[PDB]
Amino acid sequence: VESFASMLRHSPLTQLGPAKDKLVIGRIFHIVEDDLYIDFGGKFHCVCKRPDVDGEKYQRGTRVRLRLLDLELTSRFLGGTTDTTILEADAVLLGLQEIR
Amino acid sequence: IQDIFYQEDQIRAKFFATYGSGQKAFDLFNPNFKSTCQRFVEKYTELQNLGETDEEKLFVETGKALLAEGIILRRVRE
Amino acid sequence: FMEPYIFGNRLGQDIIDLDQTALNLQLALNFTAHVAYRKGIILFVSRNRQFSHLIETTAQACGEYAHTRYFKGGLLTNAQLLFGPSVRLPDLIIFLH
Amino acid sequence: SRFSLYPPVPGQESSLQWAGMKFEDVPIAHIKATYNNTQIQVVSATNASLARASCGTEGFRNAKKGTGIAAQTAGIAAAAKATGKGVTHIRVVVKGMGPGRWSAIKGLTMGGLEVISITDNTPVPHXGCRPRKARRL
Amino acid sequence: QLKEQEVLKLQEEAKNFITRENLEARIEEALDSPKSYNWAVTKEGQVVRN
Amino acid sequence: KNVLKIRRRKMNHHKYRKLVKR
Amino acid sequence: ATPSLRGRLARFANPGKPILKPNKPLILANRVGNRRREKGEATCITEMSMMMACWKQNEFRDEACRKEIQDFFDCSSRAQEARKMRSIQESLGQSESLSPHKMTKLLQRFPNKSHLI
Amino acid sequence: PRYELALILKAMRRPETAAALKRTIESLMDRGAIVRNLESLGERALPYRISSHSQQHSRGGYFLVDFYAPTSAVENILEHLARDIDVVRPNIVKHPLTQEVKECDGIVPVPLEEKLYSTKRR
Amino acid sequence: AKHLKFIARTVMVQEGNVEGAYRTLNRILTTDGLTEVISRRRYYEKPCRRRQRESYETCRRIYNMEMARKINFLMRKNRADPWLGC
Amino acid sequence: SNEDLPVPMENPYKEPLKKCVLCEKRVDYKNVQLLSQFISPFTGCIYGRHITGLCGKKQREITKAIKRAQKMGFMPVTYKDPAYLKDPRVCNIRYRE
Amino acid sequence: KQDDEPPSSAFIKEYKDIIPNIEKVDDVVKRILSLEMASRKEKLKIKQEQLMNKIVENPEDSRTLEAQIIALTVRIRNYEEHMQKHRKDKAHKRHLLMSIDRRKKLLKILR
RNA sequence: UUGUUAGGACCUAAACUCAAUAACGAAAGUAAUUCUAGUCAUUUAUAAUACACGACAGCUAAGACCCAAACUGGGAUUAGAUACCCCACUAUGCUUAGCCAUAAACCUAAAUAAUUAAUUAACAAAACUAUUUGCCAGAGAACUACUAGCCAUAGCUUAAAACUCAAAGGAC
Ligand code: FES
Ligand SMILES: [K+]
Ligand SMILES: [Mg+2]
Ligand SMILES: [Mg+2]
Ligand SMILES: [Mg+2]
Ligand SMILES: [Mg+2]
Ligand SMILES: [Mg+2]
Ligand SMILES: [Mg+2]
Ligand SMILES: [Mg+2]
Ligand SMILES: [Mg+2]
Ligand SMILES: [Mg+2]
Ligand SMILES: [Mg+2]
Ligand SMILES: [Mg+2]
Ligand SMILES: [Mg+2]
Ligand SMILES: [Mg+2]
Ligand SMILES: [Mg+2]
Repeated sequence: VESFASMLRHSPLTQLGPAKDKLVIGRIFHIVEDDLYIDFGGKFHCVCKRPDVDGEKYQRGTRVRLRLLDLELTSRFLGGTTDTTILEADAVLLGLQEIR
Repeated sequence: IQDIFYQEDQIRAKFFATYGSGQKAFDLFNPNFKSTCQRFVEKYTELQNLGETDEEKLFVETGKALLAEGIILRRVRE
Repeated sequence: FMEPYIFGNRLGQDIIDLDQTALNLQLALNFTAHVAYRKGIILFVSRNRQFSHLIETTAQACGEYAHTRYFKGGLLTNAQLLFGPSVRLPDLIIFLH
Repeated sequence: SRFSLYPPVPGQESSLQWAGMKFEDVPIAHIKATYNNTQIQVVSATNASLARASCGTEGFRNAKKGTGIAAQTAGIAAAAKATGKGVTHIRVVVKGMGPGRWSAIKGLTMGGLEVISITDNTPVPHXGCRPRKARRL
Repeated sequence: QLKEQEVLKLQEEAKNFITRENLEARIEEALDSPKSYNWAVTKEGQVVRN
Repeated sequence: KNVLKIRRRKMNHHKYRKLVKR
Repeated sequence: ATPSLRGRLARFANPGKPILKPNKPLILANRVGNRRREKGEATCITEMSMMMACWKQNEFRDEACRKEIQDFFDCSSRAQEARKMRSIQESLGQSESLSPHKMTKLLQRFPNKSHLI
Repeated sequence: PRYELALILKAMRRPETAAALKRTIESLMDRGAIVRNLESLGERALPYRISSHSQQHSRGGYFLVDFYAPTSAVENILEHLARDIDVVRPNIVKHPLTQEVKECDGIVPVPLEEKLYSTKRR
Repeated sequence: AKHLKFIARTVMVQEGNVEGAYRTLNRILTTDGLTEVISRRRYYEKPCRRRQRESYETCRRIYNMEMARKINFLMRKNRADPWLGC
Repeated sequence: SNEDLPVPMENPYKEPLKKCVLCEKRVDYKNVQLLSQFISPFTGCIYGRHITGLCGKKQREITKAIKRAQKMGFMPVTYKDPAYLKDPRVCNIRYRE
Repeated sequence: KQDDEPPSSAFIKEYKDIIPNIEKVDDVVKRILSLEMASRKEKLKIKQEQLMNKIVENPEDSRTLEAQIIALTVRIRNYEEHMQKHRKDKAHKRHLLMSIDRRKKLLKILR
């Protein structure tokens, strides 16, 4: 049985390295009006806006392309003892993935 | 808390600085996904097993091997 | 108080040792089974609204109870007044969150 | 090919002329806007007096002498004397930060003078004279 | 080694120092060639001599 | 804190200065 | 960039004399202040002066200033609708930004904690 | 030490400017100096009107004189140059090249300060 | 006094928008801090008062600027409720 | 023990420190073209480090050079010389709306 | 005064042992690197080194009490010359009196 | 008198922006420019009856004087207004020497070396150990009386008792 240490070393997330300005594939699982909730394989989903072009194409289950920025949006503020987190990830929707 | 840094990160850091992230998009839902960078690190390791000791030699030779494989590596300084 | 369970920090993101998780999860599931075997009341509790319906659906499937809504002050410390004189309180509370 | 807020540079060649006059030649309207009285003097580019006016000379007195409408009247009066003397374009150097700082320039516009630029010369010492003590209220 | 080199450089530089013999000639060479210390940087930190 | 204890010393010192003046 | 707050307050770490002496603790609150009311500016002030100007010459006789009187009504009639239309729509929408009440409720969903949990 | 003179001279014709620069540098030598270089920066308009020797000046010729001199000579040089009638404004400073451009590795990000107040609930 | 006249604090009127020229002139003097300087130079501010004021303004700027960050940091999470009804 | 355990090392991906637009450059009082890029075109006032973007060290070098240049008959004090009104803009500021 | 004052023709302590080795150096170069074209601080580094040779058994060591005392005797005489011109300098009058007291403390430990 | 002066003289006084900086100095204090002189090694803590300093105000002699300004005079306000507001003007703030030695001289936190768990009287700027000196022992009487020292003479430091009360005080 593979060890947890081995699993982590060869994990896709460990291979990604820093997540800033990386390209990843996500999946839309929830849509509220023109807001798309996209799972890109991380801890937290991201929330993007439906593009004007090919808006109807972005339906639930649609795999898309993204440019990650943060896996979790967090920041300590003046007088805080802990980082405030919004339980959300940061990414830029680039467009649909070609099925090919 | 131990900062998690494997030995491949030295190689991966150079690859991202020289070529950026592979134009192919990462798929983090496939448990066995092999990215363009991870193949670079697998070849760089193979050459290092042969006994090459110069980092410059291993980086330019690995680029040539992937070029023969057909992977499109762009040395984007931008 | 979580640093014992953290395998390390992968570029800012804490990683949780899944070896300690496996050991602790074994104990927690073992305890939850003996409580269920002895016909004890199990209450699932969470306030995450993304998973509110899933957790209420699980409790119904198991045959147990779920409280995923706003928790009234005194629910357990003042149970007799809120629910009635002979209300039986939960024997185990599972906090998914 | 755009308008420049910055004034022409003295000693250079520019295409900007007003009524066949260069920038250095256009007469200057000196407005001293204080918190009590707003004075106005118009001079030629050789520093020769052409018009003079102020809220006091118009006839305002005490607290009325320091209102916006009082300076507006003073500017219109200064324009009339300057317009008679032969002035159509003025460079407005507005000293002071009082109530009739803008009103005096608005009166000059109402009086038939064409402002081409606005300078500010409010005294700002670089370290100078100790000001009078703060008033208690 | 460093101090010996620094002394030798100063000895080479002293060849072109001004003296009473070459004063007038050096003055006219300076007057003929003006110098400029002006230059500007961009938001990218690049010198932009005109 | 209030200045009450300073006010007592304030009056003691003022009254003493006028006694010395007299 | 927020000013530096290192070596400013009077503390046992700081060797030198303090720079800043805050009246109140420097901890972000979970509310925003109630924005103080803003008032508008006079509308049709120029047109009123024009109307009044003509009267002065014509002994306050509306026969001479008929055209100017109609301009004063025109400006007021436009502004009358403008104040009506803008209050009904723009103020209700609050589209551009949040109000103090809406902002504070969002600041309370992710509140600042100066104490350990 | 190594001193850089900044000599603004009266606007004059080259014959007289050259004569003024020979008289000036000779004074530096007479004060125990070792002149290293002479540079011209050109005639230009002064940033403001400087009044020297009962004359108002709007244009002057800017010159630099690099030299060595004892620490005691700096005062004597400035006194003499201020008495010259073709010197608008003499300013002696320590030569900039003696000071070295310091080595830097960018701005270090110092984080927002913490542990300023106790963790007591409010 | 010894400088050249009409270069400093001077604006040019564009197509007869004198009010715009005045409004730009004031924006310059306010942005450059001259307005506050002339406002505070009417009377004398005591050295202790000046230091108390600068300490106050710096602490306010620190708070206001940081408060803006939290507002902008949470601006994105203000969206339609995805989990309405639960 | 375990070959796959992480190895202590300095962060390979650590990002470089940002430098100011005058980092490792010589600020001279005689370079009035560069000094003029950090003053106001209208009043000639020195900009603060929240506008120039300089570090503490280079901000003080520019400040000490503008004052020396202004005091030695090289630079004007009450405005920016009209010659340098066209030079590159390296300060975050907009007088026009 | 004191028996020894460095001559104006002497080289600074950086090049004191370097110029002698160099085969031939111009008069000007020697004058630039002499004590005539240096600050007073350089002339004091030469005064101290002379005294360390004439007193200390091992002039290579500057951390001995005898060497520390010699370092303070040069400063004390330097502060005194300063105070002969700047009669109302209270910071340097403090520096002078504090160095004298420091020497007395070191001389006591040495004894 | 006023406004303008790209006119002249003066060089009195004070140092905008930079400074959203936080450096230097034992403290007091110190930020217009230039140059000269200049801070530096005692293991560390610990000192008076000694030595040297010490904001502001004030004193002595001679100068300076743009502006500010106790006092004083005039105007107003008020029932009164020996005030708050307005005008004028002096001691004084400046310089050269000497004196005085006091501040909410407080960052109300002595200095030094640690420690961050075995640890909330309240509030403030988290708790706490060791070392050495100084200081405190209910409030008022009392920054007082007397004594001694001091360039101080309506002064400073030093500093009680009688007598009165059953509280005063701190935080909430
Ligand atoms: S960041 Fe390097 S000198 Fe400014
Ligand atoms: K205090
Ligand atoms: Mg209070
Ligand atoms: Mg009493
Ligand atoms: Mg307080
Ligand atoms: Mg006059
Ligand atoms: Mg004048
Ligand atoms: Mg020196
Ligand atoms: Mg009276
Ligand atoms: Mg006087
Ligand atoms: Mg005095
Ligand atoms: Mg005392
Ligand atoms: Mg103090
Ligand atoms: Mg006392
Ligand atoms: Mg007494
Ligand atoms: Mg006594």
